[PDB]
Amino acid sequence: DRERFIDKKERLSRLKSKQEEFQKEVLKA
Amino acid sequence: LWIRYGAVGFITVVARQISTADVYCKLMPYLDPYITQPIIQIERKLVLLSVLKEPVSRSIFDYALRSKDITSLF
Amino acid sequence: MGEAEKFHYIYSCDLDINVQLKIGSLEGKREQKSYKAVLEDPMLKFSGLYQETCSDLYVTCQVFAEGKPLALPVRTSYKAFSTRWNWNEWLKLPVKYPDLPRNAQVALTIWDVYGPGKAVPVGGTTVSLFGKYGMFRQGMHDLKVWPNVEADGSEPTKTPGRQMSRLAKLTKAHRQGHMVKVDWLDRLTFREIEMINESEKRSSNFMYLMVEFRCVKCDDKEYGIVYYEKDGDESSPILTSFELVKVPDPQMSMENLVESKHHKLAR
Amino acid sequence: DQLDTQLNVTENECQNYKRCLEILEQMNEDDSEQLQMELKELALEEERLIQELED
Amino acid sequence: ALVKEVPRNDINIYPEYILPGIAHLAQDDATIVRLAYAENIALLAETALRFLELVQLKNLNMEN
Repeated sequence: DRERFIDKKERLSRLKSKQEEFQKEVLKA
Repeated sequence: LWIRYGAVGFITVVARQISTADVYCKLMPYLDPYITQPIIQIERKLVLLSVLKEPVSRSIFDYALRSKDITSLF
Repeated sequence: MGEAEKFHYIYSCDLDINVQLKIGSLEGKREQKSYKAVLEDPMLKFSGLYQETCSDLYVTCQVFAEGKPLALPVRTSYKAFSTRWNWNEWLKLPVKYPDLPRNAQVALTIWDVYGPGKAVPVGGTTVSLFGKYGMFRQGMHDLKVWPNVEADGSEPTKTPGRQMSRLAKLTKAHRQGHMVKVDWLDRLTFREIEMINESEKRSSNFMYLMVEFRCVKCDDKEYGIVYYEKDGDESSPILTSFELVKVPDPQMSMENLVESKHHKLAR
Repeated sequence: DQLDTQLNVTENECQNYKRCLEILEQMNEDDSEQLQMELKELALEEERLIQELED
Repeated sequence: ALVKEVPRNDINIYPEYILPGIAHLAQDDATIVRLAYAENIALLAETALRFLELVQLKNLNMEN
């Protein structure tokens, strides 16, 4: 793989940011 | 029933520990085969116990369990 | 014609082996199914009483002496019951015969599932381990089970396991051959005992836990285990002289233990 | 590699929640009124019965 | 367990007297005695530990 370690740590925050976003979306339903 | 209700003890506790989103999104998928009706209140022992399906008959469970070729049976 | 009449026995303090108790069958009916109580407590429908005719009960055997437990309770291994409660299991107790005092009892509790992570006592029964003259109980015993309570290990126990009570003993004596056999008379008499028994079955909701004690055999002999203490034969050499030594002192020629404790802490 | 797998676990979690959101939205929310009448009819039956039991 | 006080001569009773004194019971021939040690070791160790604390409360006053 050629995606750097620093860039992957940023995507982790992005995926989590959407993960908690989907959790609140779940509770509304 | 000791195992069956011990399992109910675990599942109710797990449902209390995890959020209601995780109850529908992670824990409920596991419980759907063994429940007559998917109730989100399964954190209560009374709710889970009353929605359980009938257990495997002891006799049938023992026949399968006791068979020497159990692997080839399943 | 018959083997001799010799009575063989071993001292309890000489039999350094674990006590073993067979849990036989639990005869009798349970406390029906009081549906009044279920309306008050919905958890009660999720209990062995209401789920199967024979719930998979288990027994815990614990030995008590002077009202204190001698060791941890031992539980019967899981056995699935369908139409009768018959564990038929020998339980090796954590107590040995030398460990047992004269008032040792076994408190036996029958347990049932009451919802998740909760056992309710179906009943309890306590029987002394030694008989009226200090002989370890032998053979098959049927113990009265006290409903809805744990076996009491206190001295005196409130759940003793020991008309039908008297007759059963005579019946056991008859089956063992201690009672004289009279065919014409046994045939007639046992029908009456059966009538008495059936009347007691209907009259009372009594349960009996049949248990068995192991038999000590050596060279086809039977040894009873009689309660003894090592040095029990040491009849003290008491003598009634007071010519010179008017005032006996028990600590007379003994190490001063309060000085040795001090020696060990200063020096 | 530890971070590589963690990204997969987190992405899988988001896929799961999104799917369940799809299920919750795709299914029509049950009419509370329709279930509530079924509850009220049974509440009348229970009370009518309790009177019979008391008698 | 009833000892809530520490006489100044008994500062070292557990390390030097009581624990060495009963140590033979942990390897006792009779299981009933090892069962006794298994039952009471937790409370014996806790009581020895409480005893050591009381020694420090005493010593702290002596320094102060």
